Amino acid sequence: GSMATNFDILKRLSNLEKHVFGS
Amino acid sequence: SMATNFDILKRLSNLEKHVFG
Amino acid sequence: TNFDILKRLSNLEKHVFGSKLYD
Repeated sequence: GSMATNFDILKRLSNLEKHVFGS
Repeated sequence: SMATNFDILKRLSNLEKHVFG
Repeated sequence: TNFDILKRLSNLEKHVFGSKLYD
């Protein structure tokens, strides 16, 4: 929804995953 | 809902603080 | 879509904080 758009949620989730699972 | 959205944002933001500091 | 987000958050949290002794 618009919250996810306005807060860049998918981008941020993806980056977290890269750090967490990449480590 | 605001509830779902607050949960998402709190959880995401806290993980960012933890992982990135 | 908010559900894919919630699922990914729960998975992240488990990976970071869950015990690695649990299969």
